[PDB]
Formats: sequence, C-alpha cells, structure tokens
Amino acid sequence: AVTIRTRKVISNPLLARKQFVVDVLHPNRANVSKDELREKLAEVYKAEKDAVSVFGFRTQFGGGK
Amino acid sequence: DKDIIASRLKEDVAEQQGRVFRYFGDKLLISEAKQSFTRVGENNLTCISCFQPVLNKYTFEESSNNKGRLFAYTVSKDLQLTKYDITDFSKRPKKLKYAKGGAKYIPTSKHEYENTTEGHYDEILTVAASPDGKYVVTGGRDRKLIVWSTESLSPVKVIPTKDRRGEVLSLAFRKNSDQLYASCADFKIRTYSINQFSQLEILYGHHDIVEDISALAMERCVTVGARDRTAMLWKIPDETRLTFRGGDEPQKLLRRWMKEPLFFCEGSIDVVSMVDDFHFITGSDNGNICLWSLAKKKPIFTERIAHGILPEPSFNDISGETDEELRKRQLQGKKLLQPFWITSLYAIPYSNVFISGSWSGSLKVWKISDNLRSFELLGELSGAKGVVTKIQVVESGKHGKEKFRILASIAKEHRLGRWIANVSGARNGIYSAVIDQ
Amino acid sequence: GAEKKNKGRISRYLANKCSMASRIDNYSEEPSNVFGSVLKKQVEQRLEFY
Amino acid sequence: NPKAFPLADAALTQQILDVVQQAANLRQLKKGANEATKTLNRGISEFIIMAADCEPIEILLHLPLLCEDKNVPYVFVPSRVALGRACGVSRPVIAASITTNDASAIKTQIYAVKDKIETLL
Amino acid sequence: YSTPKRPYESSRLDAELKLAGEFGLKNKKEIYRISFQLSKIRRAARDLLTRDEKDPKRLFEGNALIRRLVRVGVLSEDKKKLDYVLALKVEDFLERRLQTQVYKLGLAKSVHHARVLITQRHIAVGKQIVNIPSFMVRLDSEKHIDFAPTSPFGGARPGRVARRNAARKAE
RNA sequence: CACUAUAUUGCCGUUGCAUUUUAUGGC
Repeated sequence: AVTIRTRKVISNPLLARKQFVVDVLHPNRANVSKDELREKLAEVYKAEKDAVSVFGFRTQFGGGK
Repeated sequence: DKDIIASRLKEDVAEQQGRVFRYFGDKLLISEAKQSFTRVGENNLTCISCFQPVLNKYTFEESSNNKGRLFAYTVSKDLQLTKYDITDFSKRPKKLKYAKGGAKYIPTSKHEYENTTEGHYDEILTVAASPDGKYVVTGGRDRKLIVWSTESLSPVKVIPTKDRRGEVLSLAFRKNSDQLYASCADFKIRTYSINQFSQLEILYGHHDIVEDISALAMERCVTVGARDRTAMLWKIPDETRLTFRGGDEPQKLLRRWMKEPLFFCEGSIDVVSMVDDFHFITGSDNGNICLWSLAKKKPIFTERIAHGILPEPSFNDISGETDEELRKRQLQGKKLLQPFWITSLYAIPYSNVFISGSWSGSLKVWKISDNLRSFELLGELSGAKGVVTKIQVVESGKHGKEKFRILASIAKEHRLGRWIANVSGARNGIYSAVIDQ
Repeated sequence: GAEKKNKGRISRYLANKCSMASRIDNYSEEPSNVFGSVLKKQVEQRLEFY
Repeated sequence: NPKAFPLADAALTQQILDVVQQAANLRQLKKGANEATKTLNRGISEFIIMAADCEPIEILLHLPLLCEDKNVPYVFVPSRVALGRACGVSRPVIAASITTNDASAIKTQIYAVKDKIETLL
Repeated sequence: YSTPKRPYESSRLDAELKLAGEFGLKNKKEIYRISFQLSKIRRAARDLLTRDEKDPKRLFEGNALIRRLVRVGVLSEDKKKLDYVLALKVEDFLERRLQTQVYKLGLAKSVHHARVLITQRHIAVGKQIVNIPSFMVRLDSEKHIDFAPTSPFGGARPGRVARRNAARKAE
C-alpha cells in the first residue's frame, strides 16, 4: 500500500496556489498513476481533483520512491 | 471561570502543543501504594500492553468498541497471550481469554515470505494493543506479526517481516492512530497501517539490533540499538533522523570526581520512552538513565547506576579452593562488580514522572524537575521480585485527581536471552500498584 | 574400558563433566570437594531421566 | 595477581566486546571453553576472551597454559552474561576465540584490540 | 583513466594480474582509474608536507584530507598524520570497493559471485539498490549491506526460475 | 447490537472462613 507525502509546502497567493514537492512511496507498485495520485492528493487536501495538479515526477533508481 | 478556561486548554491543546504539561510530581504520594502481586504460571511472561479507552476522542462520541472498561494484554515465552481485565481498580487483574501457539503453526513451504500460518512458531516477544481497541498486534522471534481481534483473539491477519532474520523486538503505536512502528532486529524499523493491514514504509539507517522503540502523538519514533551506544530519533514526514550518542567515559568522570566512587563504561543502550515530543529518556547496559532532548547530542542529565550493583559471588562458588583467604582474593575486591542493567522503562506521556525496572526486586519512580534538565527519586515499589520485562501505566479519576494502576510484567529471565545471575525467588506474574491523589 | 544412545549421551555428559572436574582440581592449588559433589549431583539428576 | 590476571578495565572491556559482537555476526568467533581450546590447538585463534566470574574460575583457567604457550593473547572480562549478550547468544558464555581469517572485514579492529591487550600484558 | 609511463613491463603485468585476480576485476582500466586517483591524492599530499608545519594552509587542508580518508576508511584513525597518506597504497583503495567489501562481509562466498550478485541488483546499501562494483563504501555504511527488499535473496517473491520450476512441478 | 440464555497460579507449600478467603517460597 502506497503512501503519498508532501514537503516544502509554500503558499503563493500571487497565483492563489499552494505549491510543494510531493514524494510517493510505492513499495511494490510500478508507478502511482498521475490521475489516481492527484485525486488522492485532492482528498488529503481540501477538495477539487480538477484544481489540484501534479506534474514533475521521476522514479528514483532501484524503485520504491 | 479562569480555572475552567485552564482546564479546557489542558483538555487537548496542551497535548497537541506537545510539551510536558500533566505535572503531578510532588502531587503524587508514593510510599503507601496498594502493591499487589499476581502470580500467573505461564513460563516467563514477556510483555504488558494495557489499553484504556480515551473519552471523547478529540471531538466527542466517547470511545470505540462493552462500553467503558480498560484492558491489558500479556505475552508468555511459551507462546500464549492472555487478555486481562484491569478496570476494577484495587482488585486483581482477572484473566479473561487465552491464545496459544504450537508446533502445528510451522508452515511447509518454510523457505519464502509465506508465514501465513496463524499462530506462532516459537518465542513470542511483545504486544501492543491498538488505541481504538479493535486489534492487538503481537510479534516475536518467528519473523511474523499478528493482528488479534480484541474480543475473541482470532488471527485477523498475519504480517510476515519477509526476512531471513527479521525478528520483531518491540512494537509501538502512534497514539490516537493505528500506525504501528515495529522494531525488527535486522537493523530496521517497519511501519504498518492496521486498518489497511499493510506496510507503509521501511526505514533503515541504524547500526545494530534496534531493540527498543517508543512513539507518541506526532510522527516521531525513538529507537535504540544495542551495541552502538546511540539513539535514533526518526521524523517520518520529512524522512530524516537524529543520532544522539552517549559519550561518558570513566576517566573523564574521574576528572569530575577528583576535586575531592566506582563507575564504568557503557555497554549498550537498551530501553526507551519519550516524555513528550521534545525529550526522551533511555536506559543503558551500565544502569545509566539518560534524559535527552531534541537539540543536543550529549545527555542533558544522566543518572548513574540506577538500580544498584549486582551482588558479588560468594566464597563458595568462585574458585573451589579450601582457604577463605584465597577465595577472598579470587573475588578481586569490587573490580568485577557489574550493574543492574535496566530492562524496562516507561514514562507516562507528557508527565512529570517516569519509572524504571530491572531485577532488583523493586520498581524505581522518578520525577523530572520543573526546568526539564534534571530528575530525581520519588520512592520505591517492592513487590516485583524478579526481572521487569515491560511496564505500562493506566489511569483514572477526575480532571485533577488521579488514580493510577502500574502494571509491570515480571519474569525470571530476560525477555531476549536467558542471562540470569542467581535470580532469587522470582514468580512469573504481574506487579500491580494502585497509587492515588 | 571405563566410563560405565541412552548410554552414549550420558557417557558424553560424564566425559565433559569429568574434564571440567579435572580442570578444577588441577588448577586450584589446594582443591576442595564441594564442586565434585555438585558435579555428581548434576550428572545423577541428568541420568535420572531413565 | 589473583588468578585471572589480565583483567580489562571498562573501556577496553567494551571495545573488545563490540569487536566480539561483530566477529560473531561475521561468523569468525568460536565460543565456549572446549571449542576455544579446540581452536587453540588447531592454531587458528587470534586472541581469546575469558569471563572471570565463572563458577568456579579454573574451568577456563586451563586456557592460559595453552595460549601463552602457543603465543596468542588472552584477556579477562568481568561478566559471563556480558560476554553472552556480546556473543549474541542466549546462555552465558565464559570463553571466546577469534579465528584467524584474512578474508575478514574486521581485521584492523582486531589488530588494534590485539595491540592494546598486548600492551596490557 | 590514465595510462602508465612504461606499461609493458613484466613486473607491472604480474602486478595487474595479481590485483585483478584476488580482487575480481574486469580489466586493467579499473586498476588504472583508482591508481590515478591515488596518485593525485598523494601528489596533493606531499607538497603540504614540503611546506611548513603550522602554515594554516597545511593545517586546514591536511585535516581536511585525512578527515576524508578516515571516513572512506583507507586510513585508520590511529594514524591521523599526513605522512601516512604518503604511506597509503592502492590495495587499500580497492579493498573498500563494494565487491570486495561484500565478499569480506560474507553472503557471497567468492569475489566474482560478489560482483555478479551486485550486478543482478540484489544488494542494497541500507536503502538504495546498487548495481556497480566500484563503489567505495564508507566506514559508516560498512554495516548497512544486506540483500535488497525486492530480491529473492532478500524477502521478495521467488525468482523466475523458481516459480517456473514450481509451476512445472505443479504439472 | 438485539435476543436465546445456558447454572492469584502449570505444578508444589497456604491466611482464613460463620465453601470461599487470602501472600507469600521450590521447580
């Protein structure tokens, strides 16, 4: 079972936008399915899957995170 | 009035602030507790995990499922966990339910991850009962861990550590949650979600067998490994750690004494608890009790040999000579005296008080100072003749008036090895002290 | 000839018990008998499984 | 000079016990009195450790007469249960011996420990 | 990499043969790589010796250099002086690489089996799976080496041959 | 949850009932 964490949560009301570096830990899955992880991220935040957006991913060497 | 405002702040906002607030050091009389022993004949009991239902869990809707009674769970070394009612204070803990493990719980694949068999191979080590009271996890030297139901004790699920040598050595629940930090002796700390019945993350970076773990409300873990004289504090949500080492050498302690008396070096850190999210205490192999913060590496306050020194052997079983002068000289004075290296330690969370236990026959209670840089005695609890595997404290009373029940599991050998030095009349049982005001 | 399965493992028990007893009464400069007595009690309690 | 003479102090006791633990985890340590004297007269023994509170003391005091004959160093420590916990085993050992091995990863720590105990004697 | 001055000596050929043999190497280029970094590390160590004692350049950069070499582990902490860096040599450098280090740690039973199970991505140093032999494990991470979590020698699923043969034995 | 309702300790030594009670020390 995966666990998505966030870090360096800095707000930015210049775009009314809360930006951060997200890191997912999937111990045995291949990848975390951008749509599925962004809707889980919207769930752990206030709301709006359509208004959350995560874009800069890369899976580190050896898998897992 | 102002007192009701203060009581509403001390309801929860102090504990979410995460500093030591529940001050009852001098408020607590000690020397007249109701110090009842209970004998249970199941062959070196090794753990105690009590569970009290917390009322109105940070909103309302009092607790989770009876309605409002406490519990305790305990673990043998011959593969038997037992569920005790403890709720009736000034009464003995009554045995309720039982679960054993035999040889038939050995699988037949035997060479992979699958330890799907529900009971236990051998040598169950320690338990932890979940704060929502649905499950109790158990785990021992058979590289599994089990979720038992808290009512019929039925193997809900079995979680293998998936390792050649991942013996589970101590479990801890993050309070008011069901995340579980298990401390596996292949130098690693595992995290599990009980309601998801899965493994969140495994976290490395230690250096020897991570033999004790503790946790509190926020996402901290404080673990100690044995033969590396260190203590790791894990902060999960940024994924980093903090390494607090020892560093008390006997020649420098002699420099601190020589202004105007025996003490010795540090074998191994053994036990931990954390008094808040900002200080924790450990107990070592030289009896030393360390009080430690977040900000410093050295000990803030290290109490010396805590439970005293073990008695030297006699004339009669040291050399086998006939003359008492030579069998006196074979004792070598005090030079081969070794301390009562402590075996369990517990701090009530956010409290002025903690307790320590070894096989000196007696629990020792300690009170931190107000400025949080020193601590001292409070008394002595002598009915626990034997080795103390684990202490847990359960409470009752009003917002200010307290009624405590200390539950110390007592065996006649240490919960990992065998390692006795003539333990004198240790009944396997539970020490249970009612202490009030 | 000496040291009089169920006899084999008790022969091994008696063997390392008497080697230990030999170490005791050799290197002790003026030996006592009490450790020999407790070794005797140990080995008789051991063979009392039969 | 009572009977178990080269008895280590606290710091040297602790460093020889931690090198004992990593040797036992590397499977370079043979434990117990008769396995110790067996590897002593096999000839693969780097140095030997003996717990000087055993019941009684002569059961391992047979070992100096072999070890100082065959020129390997020997130390006493103050506690059998300390040596047992440091060997990583459930019962209290009283004697322990590091087998010589050039494929070890602990070789420099072994040699530093050996130099300290040889200057102790 | 760096080529030698006179590479075709029989002495240097027997040198490369012995080092590659008892440390499990793949050609002479590995020897030349770590010999080049050894050469630059003691050529930077000797001029600090030739300059004056307690020149703060010498003091600070010598303590920097030996603080690096103690942490890599080629210099034991009993010899914390700069001329021991001059006394250092190349077998101490290829003793600390991950292949030889895991073979000394056990779990590999031969140096080339150590190299090949490193390259099968089986061995992780603490957290990170490493699939290169020439790694130079530091003295802290010496005792962090065990099999990967996602490896059949660790605690993962049995491998391809194992489950294929288990299926054919189910047939 | 609602029912149906079925009517101190593994061994060894103990205070004490108007059967429980009760805290000690041997494996």
